[PDB]
Amino acid sequence: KAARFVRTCDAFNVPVLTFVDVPGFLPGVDQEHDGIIRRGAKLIFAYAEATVPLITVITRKAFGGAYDVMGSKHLGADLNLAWPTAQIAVMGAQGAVNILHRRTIADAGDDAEATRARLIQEYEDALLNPYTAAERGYVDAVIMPSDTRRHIVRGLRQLRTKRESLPPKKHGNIPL
Amino acid sequence: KAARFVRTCDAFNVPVLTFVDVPGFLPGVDQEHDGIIRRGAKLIFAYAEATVPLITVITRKAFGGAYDVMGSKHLGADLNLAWPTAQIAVMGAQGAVNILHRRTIADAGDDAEATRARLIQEYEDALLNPYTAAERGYVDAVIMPSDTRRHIVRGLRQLRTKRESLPPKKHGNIPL
Amino acid sequence: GPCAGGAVYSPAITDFTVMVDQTSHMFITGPDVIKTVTGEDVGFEELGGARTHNSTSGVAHHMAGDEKDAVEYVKQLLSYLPSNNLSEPPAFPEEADLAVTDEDAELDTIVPDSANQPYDMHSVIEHVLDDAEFFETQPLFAPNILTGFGRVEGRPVGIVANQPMQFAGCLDITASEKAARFVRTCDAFNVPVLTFVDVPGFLPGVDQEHDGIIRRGAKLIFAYAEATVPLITVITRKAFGGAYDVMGSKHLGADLNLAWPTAQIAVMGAQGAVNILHRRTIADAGDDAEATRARLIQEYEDALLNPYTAAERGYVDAVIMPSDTRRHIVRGLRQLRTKRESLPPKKHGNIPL
Amino acid sequence: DIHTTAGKLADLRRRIEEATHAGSARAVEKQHAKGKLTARERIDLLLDEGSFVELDEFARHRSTNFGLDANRPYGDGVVTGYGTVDGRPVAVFSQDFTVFGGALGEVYGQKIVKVMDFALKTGCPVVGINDSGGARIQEGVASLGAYGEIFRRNTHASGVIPQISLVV
Repeated sequence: KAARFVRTCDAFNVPVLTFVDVPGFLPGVDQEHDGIIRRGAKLIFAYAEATVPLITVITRKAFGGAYDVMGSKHLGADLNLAWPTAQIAVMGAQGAVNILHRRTIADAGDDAEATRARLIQEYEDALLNPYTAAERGYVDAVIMPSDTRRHIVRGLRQLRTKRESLPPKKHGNIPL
Repeated sequence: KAARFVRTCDAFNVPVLTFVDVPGFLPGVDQEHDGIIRRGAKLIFAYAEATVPLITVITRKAFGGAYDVMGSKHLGADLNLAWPTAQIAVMGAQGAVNILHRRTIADAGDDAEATRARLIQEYEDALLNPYTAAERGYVDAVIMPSDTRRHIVRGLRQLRTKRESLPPKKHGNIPL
Repeated sequence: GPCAGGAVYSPAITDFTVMVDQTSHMFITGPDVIKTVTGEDVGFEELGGARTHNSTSGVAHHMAGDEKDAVEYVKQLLSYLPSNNLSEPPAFPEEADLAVTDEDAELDTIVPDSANQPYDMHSVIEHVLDDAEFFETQPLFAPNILTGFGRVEGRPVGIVANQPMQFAGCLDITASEKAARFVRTCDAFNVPVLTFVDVPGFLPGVDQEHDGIIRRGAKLIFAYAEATVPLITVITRKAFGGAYDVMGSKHLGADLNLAWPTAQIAVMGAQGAVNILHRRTIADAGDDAEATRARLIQEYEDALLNPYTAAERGYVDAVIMPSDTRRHIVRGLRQLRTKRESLPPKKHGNIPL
Repeated sequence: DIHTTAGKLADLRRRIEEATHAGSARAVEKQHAKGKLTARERIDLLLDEGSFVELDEFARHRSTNFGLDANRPYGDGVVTGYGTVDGRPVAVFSQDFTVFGGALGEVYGQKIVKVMDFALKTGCPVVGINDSGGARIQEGVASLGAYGEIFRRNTHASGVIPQISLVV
């Protein structure tokens, strides 16, 4: 749905504003079997191809591939803003601690879990925010939610003269 | 100094107005040894390459190569104006008579010099002006100094729609 | 023959100027005039003779002993270039034998042990070019850097290389301008450029600054950054500070950047670095002020004066055995010959003048 | 020695040996036990003999998160370069499962980006050999940035140069 829309806007020089709050992809055998791999890729392709102005605002969750998909700077977005409430990370804290601390947790079945829940709480307090992404410039700024309109307006003023184009080709080969 | 400036103006579509009163190049062993040949050529290159409007006004001296260098019509200047006080010639009268009349002057050591100074005075009265250049169209007009502003203004109005371009190339090979 | 007055500006604009020893002269102003105006007495030969313009003014590109050799030199020049910028230079394709020869091996020992003893970069160049043939241009001007033509697998290539034998390979105003124009010449005519690096930095001196090294040295970086022809760079030894950036670094757009095990890619010399990083650490304990610094210096050079940190970052695509330079250049040029790149549209750039 | 030129050449030969064997002997054994080949074995089957030129062989990661800086294997988990397939130019990257489970990291990603830029620049196909456990979690978002950069190249190169994915 979003992919076709983004391509439509881009083809007709309409700037795209995107707001992110996505925990990931809907789990389900059906999703895989029905082709989420090739059908989901359509959104990254649409964003990477677009040349119109792109402004992205992460209000909250931005985990794993989904973060990449939702008009991330890596795909070519021009301005990426994040609210203090944004959580930009590879994956949820629980999933992340189970991999990172699989050994230290396995140790002492005694007190297996509160230490588990402890690490989870520590992980989210250290990485479940937009500041690591801000350090690398993945987001251009962390803003007060109430300044979202000012940033959009001033960003659009500067971005309207944006000129970019993809390598010459008859056309691309977007996943079908 | 002038070369870089002319290229800057041209790159950014800024018309260049140039005023000429140059007797030639500063004599000096240092000038040659430091590379005046390749460093001086940078100005002719800048003028010949420029495609923005070019209006040149010779107020006085315009001798030898320097005349060619100062945005002459031969380099591509669009409008070349000259004041009655302009002196457009291959070289100064003295230098010119020494070559042209080397024999007639060598004759009769008696009265060597007043005849010399005579020829010089005659040469400058016949060629040290803008009229021979005006005959060949090298200058588009000889104007009253007070009409300089009118010519600049009206010339710029017609020239603003100027469209020209050099042969296709990745870039030129300006002397360095 | 003579080229006087404004006439000199025509050859100046052309790409290459070849003169003949003691039988050709170029000058904007004659001896006669500079004398009555400056009081300086100079003969035609000293003012603008072939030797003067080939080693002092930086205007001519070659001084032949006679006209016969001069004509031969231009024929050679023409043999390395295309008829126009629409095609690649002429080639007589011949597949090279990539097996390591006894000559290739020599390269593994060309770099002496002492960071000071110089070696002739000419040898390095010859070892990679077909029939070890290197057609040099401007041999007598800025000898600290070498420029010229050669062929790899029968295809013309341009060369730019620091020469450790003169001014320890340092860059300066003259070398920058000599190299800058040559690179731009090669690029305009689709000639690939191979650069060999051994530069400890820029020649220090008040004169260098006052004469405008800031804007004149910038010319070389602009040339490399602007180039779209294939670019392969080999760092044989020293590459410090900005000089490293200037000499066909990957940051400017070079396609393949190779470094020998003997390469030293760092921001600055070990001593100059430790003096800043350990200013306080050495300040404390005047007691034995120096073996400690000589230790900090030793440690700094053993830890950073090599190509490995640059390799970790991908600044150099590979650290190779010197004896394998020819192979990398040959196989690198094969892939790179189809390179297609362009700069943003513009009437022209605004290179420093 | 080391301070001598010969010593520096010997030092290189040592690093080359460590780089080509970035993964532990045990890791390689498991890979073979699963009926899978190594990253380098696969490239050798694909490219014409002797045509392979490796890029970023001595690359190493820059992370210090979760003690990751304790191990910085050469190549950082993916073998990249160019060569020929039936005499025609081809760019290639081969993910190494024996190194960090092949989890995609920052430098790991930059190496693939270099291979892709190279293929787009010279106009040759890109063959990607995939075998990775996923994102190198220790690197947090840096891992996602690498993915994004790759995705963009995939899209821009789409229909420009052939792109084939070998998932093994």
